[PDB]
Amino acid sequence: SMVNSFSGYLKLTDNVYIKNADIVEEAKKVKPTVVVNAANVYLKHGGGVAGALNKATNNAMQVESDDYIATNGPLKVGGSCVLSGHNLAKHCLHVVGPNVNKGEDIQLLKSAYENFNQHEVLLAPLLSAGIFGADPIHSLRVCVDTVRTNVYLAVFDKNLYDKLVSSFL
Ligand SMILES: O=C(O)[C@@H]1CCC[C@@H]1c1cccc2[nH]ncc12
Repeated sequence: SMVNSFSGYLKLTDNVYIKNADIVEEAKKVKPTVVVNAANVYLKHGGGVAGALNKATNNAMQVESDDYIATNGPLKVGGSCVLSGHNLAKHCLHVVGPNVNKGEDIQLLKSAYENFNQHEVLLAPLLSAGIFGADPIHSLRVCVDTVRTNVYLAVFDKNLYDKLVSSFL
């Protein structure tokens, strides 16, 4: 009964909010209906956000994900799937942003964010940021220009959070 209890976010637009927070700790506190994972097409949750979310589930997310890939095959870059949220959320929306460190087309970042519009409210990281190699300022731009549903962005590093907020407007 205290689900989606987001607290302390700064409003960027009518529907995009941001906080300097650890997304795993935020998921455990606010009990969101949906937490977004920064996934790859094989749902191999090794590093960055995906490795942290999987570790918090004691590898249950990876076991479920490997079964999903055995049944369905890999996702597309820009695509997503809904799986269990385990101890983090009702659901995990695994979204595949382009990985610039693999030379993937940054133009697929808009298609990746469009997955968010299928959910009324989400706790999310910035897609294609961090270990995926895209400029986080650009990822925030594409997020605010694409997502229309209510998205709560968790940015771990205070210094990156300050750069994103300070430069947004
Ligand atoms: O080699 C990698 O980068 C990892 C290791 C496990 C397989 C995975 C992978 C293979 C091919 C394409 C990929 N795109 N995002 C991940 C990915």
